Amino acid sequence: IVGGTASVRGEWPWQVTLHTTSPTQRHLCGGSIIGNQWILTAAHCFYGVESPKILRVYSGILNQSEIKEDTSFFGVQEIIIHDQYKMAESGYDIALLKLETTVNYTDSQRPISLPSKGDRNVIYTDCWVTGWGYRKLRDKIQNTLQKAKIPLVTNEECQKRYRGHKITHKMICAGYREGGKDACKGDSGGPLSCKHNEVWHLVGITSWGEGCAQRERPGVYTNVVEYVDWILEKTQA
Ligand SMILES: COC(=O)Nc1ccc(-c2ccnc([C@H](Cc3ccccc3)NC(=O)/C=C/c3cc(Cl)ccc3-n3cnnn3)c2)cc1
Ligand SMILES: *[C@@H]1O[C@H](CO)[C@@H](O)[C@H](O)[C@H]1NC(C)=O
Repeated sequence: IVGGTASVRGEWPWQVTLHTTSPTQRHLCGGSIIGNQWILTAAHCFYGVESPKILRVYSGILNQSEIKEDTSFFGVQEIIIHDQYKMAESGYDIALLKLETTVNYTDSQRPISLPSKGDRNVIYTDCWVTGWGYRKLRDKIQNTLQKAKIPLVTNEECQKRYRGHKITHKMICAGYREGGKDACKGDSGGPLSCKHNEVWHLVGITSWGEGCAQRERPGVYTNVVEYVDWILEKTQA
């Protein structure tokens, strides 16, 4: 997260850090708890992933330094990638992880609601991107989960910034026209969370952008509301 600030324990209880154990253990991507055994994340995260056996989902984590040998985690039973996915910039950048066990909800780990299909005409004005990603293009993963408040940008304005890419209605953009705050490397897969009527909704999944927090180059997120039926279909299978 560029221009982010530290989060506190229990602030983003749906946020997870997804690690790969091959060849060595490291943070791969963010994700969000959406159900008892389900994490919603980005399909692009699994490009170099051999099988679900090499993945570990860590919930209730504020600091990466808290992740050691005896740290509790959730194994992954299945990786479900949208069957139309090809590349982040062409959309369908969405995946589910079916966990090996159910998740007992606590203050440190609980699901975020999906956006309401009735809330299509909803104007979200309290949106936040979170993650352990870089603070600039050439950086390193951050120890403490970071957050940044970012405004949504219309699809029409976003399309003007990205003449070489198709910005579809299945994408949502966010960022400051004057730059400065945005997701960056290591944040993808995590949530763009909007608080509406005192309830948090998972509005976007961090997907891609041209550079990090550059002027007139908003971040591009998967528009979760456009995938509600796909998510319900796959989570009941
Ligand atoms: C010790 O462990 C480690 O060091 N771990 C560690 C270090 C680096 C990375 C990493 C590097 C590069 N890209 C990403 C992924 C893309 C990715 C590709 C393959 C697998 C996973 C993820 N893209 C983002 O995260 C976000 C991109 C992005 C998103 C928005 Cl919304 C706006 C602007 C963006 N950027 C444009 N250029 N950079 N970011 C992740 C992952 C893990
Ligand atoms: C969840 O809580 C129940 C009751 O305390 C316990 O029996 C079970 O082992 C817990 N399961 C997980 C996955 O933590």
